[PDB]
Amino acid sequence: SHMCLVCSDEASGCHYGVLTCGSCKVFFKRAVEGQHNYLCAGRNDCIIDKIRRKNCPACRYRKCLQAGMNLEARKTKKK
Amino acid sequence: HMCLVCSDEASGCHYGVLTCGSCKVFFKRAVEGQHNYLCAGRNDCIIDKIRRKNCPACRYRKCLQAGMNLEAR
DNA sequence: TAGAACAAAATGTTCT
DNA sequence: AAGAACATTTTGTTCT
Ligand SMILES: [Br-]
Ligand SMILES: [Zn+2]
Ligand SMILES: [Zn+2]
Ligand SMILES: [Zn+2]
Ligand SMILES: [Zn+2]
Repeated sequence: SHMCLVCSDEASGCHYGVLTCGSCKVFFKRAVEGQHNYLCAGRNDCIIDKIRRKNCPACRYRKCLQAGMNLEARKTKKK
Repeated sequence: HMCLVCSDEASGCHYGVLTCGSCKVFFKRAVEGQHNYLCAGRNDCIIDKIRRKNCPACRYRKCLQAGMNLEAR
């Protein structure tokens, strides 16, 4: 267990509840805090991996949610 | 009137094709620079004004296929 | 019409 | 672990 669950690159730790690399960490934070009105140019199942994760922010963010990322994971594991 | 690659607003005829300024500039960069664009779908993404930034592989392919060529005039 | 430059958006890394 | 600040990459506009 040492892979990012969103893009399958090398995980750098748990962030927002999920083992992810640092790039998905800050992507998710930015997506959750701001606008994430993204539009898939395919069929909403683009392949999110180390080279292609730049391609589709819409599917990357759905992959984050699917993997379970959530901003209040910190205060969550406190319960 | 409208870009042949991404359906944005065509600014004129660039490298052989009626394209927009985004696509014009994207095209030169694609062929001159070196990157390896890989499609994350099915090699058939939708390239419109918003989605053109998502898949440079498909955008680039659309460019070539629409006849864009650095050598034209 | 093409380039250059400039500017902005989107992604990723370091935190001596 | 979470997040700021820094840094890069990628895209788009404008002014030659
Ligand atoms: Br920078
Ligand atoms: Zn990742
Ligand atoms: Zn997608
Ligand atoms: Zn275009
Ligand atoms: Zn594509």
